[PDB]
Amino acid sequence: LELDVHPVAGRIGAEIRGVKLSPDLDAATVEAIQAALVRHKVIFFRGQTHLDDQSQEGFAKLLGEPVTRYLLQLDANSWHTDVTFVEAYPKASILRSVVAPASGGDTVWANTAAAYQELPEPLRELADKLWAVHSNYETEHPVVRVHPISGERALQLGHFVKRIKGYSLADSQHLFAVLQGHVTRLENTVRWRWEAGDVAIWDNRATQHYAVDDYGTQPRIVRRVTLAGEVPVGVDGQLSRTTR
Amino acid sequence: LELDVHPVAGRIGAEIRGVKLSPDLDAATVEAIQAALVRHKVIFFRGQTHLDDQSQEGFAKLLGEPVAPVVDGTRYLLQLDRANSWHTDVTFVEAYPKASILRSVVAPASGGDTVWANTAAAYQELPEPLRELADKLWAVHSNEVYETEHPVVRVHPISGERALQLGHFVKRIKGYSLADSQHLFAVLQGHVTRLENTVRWRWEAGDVAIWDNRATQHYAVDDYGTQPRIVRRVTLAGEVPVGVDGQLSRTTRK
Amino acid sequence: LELDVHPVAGRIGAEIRGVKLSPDLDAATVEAIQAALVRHKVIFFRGQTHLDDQSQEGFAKLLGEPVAPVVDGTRYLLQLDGRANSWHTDVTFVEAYPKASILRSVVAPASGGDTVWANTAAAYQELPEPLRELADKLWAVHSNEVYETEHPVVRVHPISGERALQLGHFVKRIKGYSLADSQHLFAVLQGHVTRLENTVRWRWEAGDVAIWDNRATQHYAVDDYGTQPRIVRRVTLAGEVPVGVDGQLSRTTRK
Amino acid sequence: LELDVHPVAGRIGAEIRGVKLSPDLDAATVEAIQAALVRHKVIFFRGQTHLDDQSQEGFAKLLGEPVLLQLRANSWHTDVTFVEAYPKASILRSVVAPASGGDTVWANTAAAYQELPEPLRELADKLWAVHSNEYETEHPVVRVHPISGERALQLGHFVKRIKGYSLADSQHLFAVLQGHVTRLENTVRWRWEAGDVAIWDNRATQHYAVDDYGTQPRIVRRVTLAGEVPVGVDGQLSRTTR
Ligand code: NA
Ligand code: NA
Ligand code: NA
Ligand code: NA
Repeated sequence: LELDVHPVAGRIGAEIRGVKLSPDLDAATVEAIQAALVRHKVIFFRGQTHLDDQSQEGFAKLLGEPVTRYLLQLDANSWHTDVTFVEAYPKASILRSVVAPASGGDTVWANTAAAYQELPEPLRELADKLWAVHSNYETEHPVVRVHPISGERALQLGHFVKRIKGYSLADSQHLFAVLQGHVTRLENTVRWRWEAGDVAIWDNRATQHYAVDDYGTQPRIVRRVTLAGEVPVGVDGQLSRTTR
Repeated sequence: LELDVHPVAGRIGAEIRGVKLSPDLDAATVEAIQAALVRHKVIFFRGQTHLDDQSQEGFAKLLGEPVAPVVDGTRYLLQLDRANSWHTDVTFVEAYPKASILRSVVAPASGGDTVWANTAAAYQELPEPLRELADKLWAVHSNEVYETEHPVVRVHPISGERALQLGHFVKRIKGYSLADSQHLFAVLQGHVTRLENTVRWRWEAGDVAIWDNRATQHYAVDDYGTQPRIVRRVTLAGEVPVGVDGQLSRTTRK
Repeated sequence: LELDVHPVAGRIGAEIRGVKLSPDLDAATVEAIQAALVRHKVIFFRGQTHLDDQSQEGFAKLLGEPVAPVVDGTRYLLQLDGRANSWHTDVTFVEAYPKASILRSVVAPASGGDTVWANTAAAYQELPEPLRELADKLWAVHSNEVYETEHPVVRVHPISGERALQLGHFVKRIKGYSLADSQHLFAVLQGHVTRLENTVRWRWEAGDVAIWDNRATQHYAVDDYGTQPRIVRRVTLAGEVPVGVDGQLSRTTRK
Repeated sequence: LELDVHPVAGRIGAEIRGVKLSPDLDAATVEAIQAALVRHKVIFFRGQTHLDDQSQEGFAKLLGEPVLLQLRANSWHTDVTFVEAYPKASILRSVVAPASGGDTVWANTAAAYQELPEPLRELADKLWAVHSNEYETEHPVVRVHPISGERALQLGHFVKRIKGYSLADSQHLFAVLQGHVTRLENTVRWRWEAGDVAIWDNRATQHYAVDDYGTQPRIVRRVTLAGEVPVGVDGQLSRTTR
């Protein structure tokens, strides 16, 4: 099954046409969606005007286990991967625009697998060995996560990082600056301008995101379902662990 | 005259609909375009598939004085076919361009975007003590050899808006150690490229962008691999920048 | 009264010879020591092998009001025997932090164990004027993380009138700036503090005593001596609430 | 031979007592000085007022091949690293020493390497840098010392960039590794008196001359010894490019 997929930026993001999202999509469409999600890191569905607080939650149930019973209304201008201060942080979120500012209000995603891949080999090798402490609850995650479906390596960083374990503060700051700077390099990002009825789904294991706070008092309302994820595994196979 | 203007991001950029760019636009249209340009910093016209090399050039002349190896059949049109580094155009000279008019001839199916940053918005968000510091700084800009000393803050000659004048031609902040120069640049340039002060455009063949080079920087995203990307540009002559205290930029070398 | 004063580095630090520190030092000598302290920021007295715990505490009371688990047989003497290898001004997470310490070497490593002081008045004075003007307007939050205090980045010294940067490792953030801006501005200003020309390094021998003006210095204890014993004993003197260039006072915001 | 050696800082520097430097020192003494030089990275001889330019150079010829120059250098560097075979050592004598100020600081770039966490040493072992006098040379960031085998960071102010990285990454990586070099624990500061002589191993140090003495006269006289092309951890050699 080939969906009608239209890449949005060169290294991340794709719009999927011809699909009305619903709790009654079959296992095949769910699978082609999950595959697009893995390949493109964030996928977009426009015109899901037909969709409702309950029909979104039951679409979401098809992709994983939510963490209406689960649909959260939001009514975040810092680069982050969702909830990384816990061990088994979410694998994905499904986000629907309900009220969209007429100007401003965009979201940007970064591809943390592309960010890893473009590092020179010596720097990849260092990242492979690093651990970082994330806090809001404190958890140690490897800086490089091996993705449990695709096998792709991805940088696990973002604003919940308090320090790189084993380094002085100065060194921690520099090493984080280098690696996070590859994540947010423009080439690794896609920016989406929302219209009501849009739906984005992103793979939280291989992205970061940032909500642009340029819309002043214009109302902006989105509704999110977050899917439960796995404990990350590093390149050497060690698992993330909570510490505080 | 009110053009059909649609802001693209919150702090920068606007698409103008209902206008067919040409050398024959009337005074009211040209004035409203110039006003939108100063207000929005970068403006976009989609669907200009009628606009050819000569017409793009004749249109550009309604906005200013084009400056110049050019596209055949023109005197000023430059072909670009990468600039993935934040900059303000040609700031290593004293009277750098005021504007460019850029048309998409061939646009990659995925990737190829351009981002602009509003350097007036970036100035305005600085805490007051940092604004006051920025108002006193001068920076050396270079192509390395031309070098020019510009004020860090330029007072726009039409709007009076203050704008940071930085980007990748900056060699150093004058009068500071190297370490200090790097830190102060990082702070001020960092405000320029903050996402909130930026607009990203995804090109389609026939799109035209026009930007105010006095109050922007821009960056061409190099994410499109070998997909052809061909754009053609006319650059318009600008003025010698004036700082907050009235002092003028000056070339200091070759 | 003119002491026998020998500058150690060009911009900070001076050894004072011919003086035996004690609780009975006369007022003219004490006054001259106070002046030398303000001028030189850290002063050094070698060969004070007669000084014992009680006589150090007694001497210390001549220069100020000691502040207080102390060494036995004293009220205020603190033993440090490890490590403070990070640039700081003492206790700046409180509002009225110490004005001075009097530190005596009891056991000094045969190699290593130095202390370095930086002149934060010299650091301020070397900033280009626009940067001095910015520094004059900044405030920083200092924290022991739990106490936090807002201090101006520039302190006007209450004796000399000299302006001095008030920074170091207790600084959590520069108030009113993003994290990234706070980091860069701290790095610039702290970097002038630790520039080598603004520093003096002392290698300790048992019976050495150093006195420093904590209002116009930072210091760093070099941790290069491994397991060699290092024991020093310190009396800290109470200080005043700092005053900024515009007259505003520091303020504690959490206690 | 056991010289009377007195370590100055914890991780670098030693004063050597009871030796009058001259062209006539015996082989046992010269060998012991060379050993102390390699161990301590910089060594100091005080009271060498009997020396003059000729005698300083005769003594220096016992340690290597000269390439006396009379001498502001307040920037951390290793000497002339913009050339491929930069000096192995210098011998520097104080002729006039300011009464206050005028110190020199050395850093031990072998200690700086050793203290890096293992993953960061492994990265450093793989990096190359371009050094320039703006003459440009590519040197490994880690040099394997040809006598002791100790690994040492080869950085300092002649570095223009770390090869293969963006400007931003090069800046940050340099800041990290150079920051370990100049960490106070890896340094020794010397206050000069006329007649003092310092000898340092330019393969495993950097130095900085403190500019705090105003217009006080400061006169030093230096003899520099020729050195070898550096070898990196993988055996590759430095190479001049421009
Ligand atoms: Na989020
Ligand atoms: Na450009
Ligand atoms: Na202290
Ligand atoms: Na030199």
